[PDB]
Amino acid sequence: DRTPLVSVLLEGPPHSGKTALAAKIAEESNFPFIKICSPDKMIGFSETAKCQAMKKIFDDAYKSQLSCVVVDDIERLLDYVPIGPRFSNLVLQALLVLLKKAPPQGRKLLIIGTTSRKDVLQEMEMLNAFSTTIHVPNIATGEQLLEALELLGNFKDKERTTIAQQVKGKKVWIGIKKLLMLIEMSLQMDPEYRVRKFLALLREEGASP
Amino acid sequence: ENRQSIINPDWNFEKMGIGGLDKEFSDIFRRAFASRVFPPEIVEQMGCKHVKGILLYGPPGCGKTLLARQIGKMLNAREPKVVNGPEILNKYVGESEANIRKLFADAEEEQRRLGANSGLHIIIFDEIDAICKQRGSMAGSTGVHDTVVNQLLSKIDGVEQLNNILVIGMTNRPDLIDEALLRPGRLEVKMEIGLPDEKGRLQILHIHTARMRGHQLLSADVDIKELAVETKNFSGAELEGLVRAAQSTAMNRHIKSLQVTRGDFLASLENDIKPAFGTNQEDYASYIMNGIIKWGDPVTRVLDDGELLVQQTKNSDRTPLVSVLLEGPPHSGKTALAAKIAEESNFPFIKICSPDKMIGFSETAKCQAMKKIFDDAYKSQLSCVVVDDIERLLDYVPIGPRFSNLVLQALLVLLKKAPPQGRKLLIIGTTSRKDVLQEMEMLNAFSTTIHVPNIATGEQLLEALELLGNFKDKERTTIAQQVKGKKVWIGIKKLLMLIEMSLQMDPEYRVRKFLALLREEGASP
Ligand SMILES: Nc1ncnc2c1ncn2[C@@H]1O[C@H](COP(=O)(O)OP(=O)(O)OP(=O)(O)O)[C@@H](O)[C@H]1O
Ligand SMILES: Nc1ncnc2c1ncn2[C@@H]1O[C@H](COP(=O)(O)OP(=O)(O)O)[C@@H](O)[C@H]1O
Repeated sequence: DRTPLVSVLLEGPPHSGKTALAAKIAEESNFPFIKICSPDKMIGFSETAKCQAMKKIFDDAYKSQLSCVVVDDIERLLDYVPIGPRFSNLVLQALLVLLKKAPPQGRKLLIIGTTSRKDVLQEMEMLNAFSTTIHVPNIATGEQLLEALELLGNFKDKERTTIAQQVKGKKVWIGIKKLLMLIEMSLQMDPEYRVRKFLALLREEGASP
Repeated sequence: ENRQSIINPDWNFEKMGIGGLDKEFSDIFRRAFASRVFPPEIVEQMGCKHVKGILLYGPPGCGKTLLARQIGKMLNAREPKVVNGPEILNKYVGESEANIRKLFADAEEEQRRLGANSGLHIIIFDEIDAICKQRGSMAGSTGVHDTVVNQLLSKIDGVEQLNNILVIGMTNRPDLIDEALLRPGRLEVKMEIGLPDEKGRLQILHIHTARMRGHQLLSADVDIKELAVETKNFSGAELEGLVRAAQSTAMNRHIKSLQVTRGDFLASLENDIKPAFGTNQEDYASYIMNGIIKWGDPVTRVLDDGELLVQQTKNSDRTPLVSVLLEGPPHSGKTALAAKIAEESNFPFIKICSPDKMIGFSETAKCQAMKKIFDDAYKSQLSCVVVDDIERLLDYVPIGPRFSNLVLQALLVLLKKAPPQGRKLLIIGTTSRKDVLQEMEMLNAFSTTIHVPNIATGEQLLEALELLGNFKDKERTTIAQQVKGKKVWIGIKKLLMLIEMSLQMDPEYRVRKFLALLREEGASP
């Protein structure tokens, strides 16, 4: 009763699987009003149109005893580009004002945000408007890689042994989505060179933090 | 008197003249008009109103109006009132509403004169999404067409009830229409009319060749299975046009047994009909000119990689969207290799997007054009879209730097949007400045990169000269001895220019000029 409005930020390295987890968290809450505000439905719009669209969704969220609105890929909403820098200010101000406006008496809300560049957000005075943050990590240890491979269930046993032998004595820095992509890319060779090319691709992609 | 005779005395479905839709009609019949044929006693006892309109959306040319007229002619209704969207608007105050208010007059009159025993009236709209758009709310920012929508909403479902009307809307942009115009009270049933598959084309050809078959004017070699398999993404209009062109070409041939034959259909298909959701040879003929000769291994490597990527995007389901980037030094012939990789794919739908057709456009128009190409690409089951120059779209220029930001965001959002369920796509890019693209953090959107190298040895140059075939053996020996040192670094679009600039010199002051030009060009990595 002393906190009708909450917020949270999910951030981490790219290709790490952030939007899926936000969608799952929203799905498994049993609230009666769940909505997603993504930036691929606003291709070609101007600043004012984006403001009006976000405002309309939030306005609709104020007529229900419970709600959950997801706002993903903030940096695309702002139109950030490292050169300059250059972005949109009006959308930023609207977003910074909508994050601490309470609903009418007796109603509740919950906002989840997603991003991949936390420092730039910190510069613009935006980590002060959120209530907490969570961290989504990349795959770190080779045993996790083997577990993910087995759960996906793609490579056979002896191939698993070779991969484990050559990938269990070092470090690994790979995202899950990129892992799916690499597996599918490697599966197109003849049945003899599959493991060799998978190892080559993993070695090439393997980059220091 | 029981009004169970709304159904016309005799009706078959397939005889109507429509072929290719069999679940759309089934669902429409079940959900909409199952209460216009049941005996009036039960309908009256249960006390239920009737559906008051429907919406139809899909591509342009797939037979929407035909279905509306057939629906109307089913229910013994009166003559439909066909209207057009942009033909209602007017410049004076109080004219558009007057036009919109003159369609519901006869229904109201006949409701007055005979209450509850009147006949169905039908109204057919067209491009409905040109008059009705979402209404604004901010004070002082209300739109300019906020009275037409009000005057239509207040009439479809108002304070005085009309129970003898049915409204059908047709549009191609289902996402621009208002939200208060689609609640279960008005225009509640929505249907999609999509491109036909093999069975659809087979039935559409049977229907349109029934007349010729009956009149004994078809030869005994023309078979419809192969003509159905040949046409890939044809709509209905382009099938009827094909049949008509075939008959006309046969008649013209007769002028010099007037029975059409395989050859007539094949010629008409090849040279008369061009689909709008299919491949076109004009682009390949215009971009790949002077052919693709081989002068080394790199060409083979590039083509092999392209083939592998095509196979992956075809035969996988975990990743229904792929991308790739071809980058190399300027003048190295990148667009031709891209258009070649696309032409060997054997995909139903191929299209090229280049800035040659957007001279003088403001950035918003460029966004619209790119978006329209992708929107069309999302309607097929396989596709391949090429983006020609990823630096002339942004308007990059080293001073500043200066460029456009709207187009860049549109492009960065369109490289990660997957197509509707169960469809596939492939994107090929091309650029000469990898580093600048890397600075804007767009070089990690593309899945993979490929390199297009340059001439780097004497024997490669000699083999290119041999393939082009312009000099004699003694001249070849002279050039080989003069440029034996392997310090050659030239493009493959510039070598043709150097050759052609020298050939028009003089009988034997040619090779001297060619060598001088080759030396002056320089060689750096
Ligand atoms: N093996 C080859 N590879 C590429 N192009 C070739 C080859 N053989 C012949 N050509 C011809 O070379 C020309 C290459 O011109 P193209 O416009 O592709 O160059 P580009 O580098 O893309 O252009 P720009 O220099 O403006 O960036 C075409 O006319 C093509 O037919
Ligand atoms: N399912 C179909 N079966 C047979 N012919 C069709 C079909 N769909 C369209 N056509 C042809 O298309 C023409 C009408 O197209 P039209 O209804 O004007 O398309 P749209 O409604 O998209 O404007 C007719 O001449 C008809 O022969």
